[PDB]
Amino acid sequence: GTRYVTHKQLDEKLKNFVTKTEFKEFQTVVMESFAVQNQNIDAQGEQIKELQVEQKAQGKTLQLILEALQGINKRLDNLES
Amino acid sequence: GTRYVTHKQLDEKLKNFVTKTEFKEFQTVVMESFAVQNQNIDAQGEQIKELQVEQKAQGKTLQLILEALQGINKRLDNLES
Amino acid sequence: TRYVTHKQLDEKLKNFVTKTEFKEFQTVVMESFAVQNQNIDAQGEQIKELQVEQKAQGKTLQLILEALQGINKRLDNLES
Repeated sequence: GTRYVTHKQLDEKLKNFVTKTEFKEFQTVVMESFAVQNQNIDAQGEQIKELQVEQKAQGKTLQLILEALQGINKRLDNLES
Repeated sequence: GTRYVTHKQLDEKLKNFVTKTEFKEFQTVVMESFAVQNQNIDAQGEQIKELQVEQKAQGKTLQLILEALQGINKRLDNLES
Repeated sequence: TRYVTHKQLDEKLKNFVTKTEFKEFQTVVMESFAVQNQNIDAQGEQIKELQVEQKAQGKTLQLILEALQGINKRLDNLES
């Protein structure tokens, strides 16, 4: 086994290398991990979009209120001294 | 013996394979990175929840204002006959 | 035999992951984390935007509440 590699020497060498079995096993764990986190990230993006629309709606309502207050103040001043 | 692998050819061939050490290091950094992301994603989830509560709270305030404005307008209608 | 043939070696290494396969996956994982960071940063910005808008509107709402107080007083004067 001095010039060429023997089966015992190869097996011994291969003890320190990664098998396809181990590699693929880990790949599935990683892919499923990204899947669950990304699903959470997407769900939160959805909640944000929902908040954004309501925030604009509220800003619209507020603007209306500010106008109404101006009208109320004009009517009050109209009856004032 | 020309059909056999020499020690040098084995070493060269193994240059293109992964050691358990390299793989374990990668696994750890990856799983550990997912942990960090979990912290980040959950933190934003909590920030979103707080935005939701505040938006709902302010929405209620807006409705109270809307109710107030109508009562005012009626008191003004009565004053203006 | 007891010596490894070129073919036997090839056959055996087929059950081990190649450096190229591994490197490809590693790059894919790291770039995927990069994308998550991209989206997390973007959503963080949207969150900050909403936080800023809410604080602002919160201020205005309180002012409005006060304004209604002064309006009710003016009305009471005109009626009560």
